[PDB]
Amino acid sequence: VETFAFQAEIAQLMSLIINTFYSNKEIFLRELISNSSDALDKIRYESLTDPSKLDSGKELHINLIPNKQDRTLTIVDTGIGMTKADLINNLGTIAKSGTKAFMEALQAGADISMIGQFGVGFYSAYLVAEKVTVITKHNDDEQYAWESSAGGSFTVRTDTGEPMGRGTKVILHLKEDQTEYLEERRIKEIVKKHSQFIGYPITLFVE
Ligand SMILES: O=C1OCC/C=C/CC/C=C/C(=N/OCC(=O)N2CCCCC2)Cc2c(Cl)c(O)cc(O)c21
Repeated sequence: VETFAFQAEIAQLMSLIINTFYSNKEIFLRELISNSSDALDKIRYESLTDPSKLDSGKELHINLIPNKQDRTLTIVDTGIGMTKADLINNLGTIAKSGTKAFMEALQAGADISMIGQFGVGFYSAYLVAEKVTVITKHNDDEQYAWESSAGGSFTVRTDTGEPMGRGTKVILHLKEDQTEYLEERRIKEIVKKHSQFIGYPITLFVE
């Protein structure tokens, strides 16, 4: 297991998301579904020029899996996934400009729900989660687990859990007072409100 420090501005964004008083937390689900949709668009796009990219799985979909016993909400997609370099470096690098644009916009009157307009909507997960684990598999690399409870650092390790073929699984370890996002009717409401036109099937698993 390797420990990395977030780029400073990203550590600052996560402190802001964690510490700002902001009741409209439900948007985190829209943002992560949107990220899954964008990851699915990428492998679909690349597959048109190279059909061998779907050898790791043709199905393009999103599953929502709540688990009251683990207090986890898991978003699973079969999109393009992330390499080790993606996890540690690339996405963080890309997110620098968006994080700065976002912080400035919040200075000028925007609110937290607008985060996804800046390409950094993943960090809205920390509105509801004390810890986030991401398992991912990209066609060009092995399976990895990334994890952070914020505080300025994250870790990455090889994952030898059940193999996933290709894609990303985001595991939201929910804060004690956010267990409403484990409820079936709450999840349906929010998907209906915010993610009505996503062009992949979203399956809400029940308990
Ligand atoms: O694999 C994913 O994107 C790969 C293709 C890129 C698509 C554009 C949408 C952005 C998505 C993401 N931005 O990450 C922000 C980030 O630095 N870190 C650290 C590494 C762990 C993931 C979060 C990662 C991602 C997220 Cl977050 C997701 O909820 C679903 C996903 O399928 C993917």
